[PDB]
Amino acid sequence: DIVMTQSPSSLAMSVGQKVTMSCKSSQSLLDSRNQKNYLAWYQQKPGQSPKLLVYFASTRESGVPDRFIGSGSGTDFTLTISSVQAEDLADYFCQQHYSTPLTFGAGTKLELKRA
Amino acid sequence: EVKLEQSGAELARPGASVKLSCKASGYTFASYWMQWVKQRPGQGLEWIGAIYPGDGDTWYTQKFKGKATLTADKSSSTAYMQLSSLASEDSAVYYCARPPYYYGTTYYFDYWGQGTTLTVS
Repeated sequence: DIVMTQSPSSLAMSVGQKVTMSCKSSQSLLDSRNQKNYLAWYQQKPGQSPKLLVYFASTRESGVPDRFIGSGSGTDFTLTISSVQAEDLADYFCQQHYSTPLTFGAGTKLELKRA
Repeated sequence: EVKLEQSGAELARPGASVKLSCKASGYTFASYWMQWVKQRPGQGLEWIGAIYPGDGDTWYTQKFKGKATLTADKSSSTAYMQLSSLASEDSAVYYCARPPYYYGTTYYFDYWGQGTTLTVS
C-alpha cells in the first residue's frame, strides 16, 4: 500500500500570512504513461465533511479560491495558501487515488491566530 | 443536484453488526464506483473499500477484509456496507464517496455523503 505522510501536523498563522504544507508518499503516484500524479487535496472545516480542493496534483476544483495552489510531483507535494483567511481554518488531507488502497495522509491542522 | 444521503446515526451493541445505507440521486448510479471511508476523531480518514455498482465487483483494504461487506441495489440506487463483530474501536463516522478519474490522473473524490455516526456501546 502507498503510505502518505504530511507535515507539519499543525500550524497556527494569522490572517494574511502565507502557509506551506507538504505531503510525501512512499511510492510514486505518477503514471509512466499519461504523466499525471494521482494525489488529491481535501479540506475539512470544523464540523463538516472533507471537501475536494485539488486533484491531479494541481487542478483546483471549481469553487476553490486561487489562493490555494497545489504543486509538486512524484513523491513530494505541496499545498500553499498564498494569504490565509479565517475561513481556511481546517484540517487539510492529501490522498493517493492512484490505486487501491486509496489512502490518505494524517492531515495538517491549520489554526488561526487573531486579536 | 448530485446527492449522497446517509442516516445520521447508529447505536450498536459490542459484538453485533450493522448495515449502513447510502442513497444516491442526481446521476446515473451505475456509471461511477462507490467508495467508503472511515473517520475517527484525531486519527483522520481511512479507506475501507469500493464497489462498482454495475457488476458488483468489490475491492477491499486488506485491513478491513472480513469486517466489511459492500453491496448495492441498482434498482433503488442505494449502496450498502455491513460491519460485523463491532467493537469500541469501530466507533466513528462512516462516509460513502464518489470518485471521478478522468483527465489521466487521480480518482479524486468529488462528492461525499453526509456521514453516519456509529457508536458501539
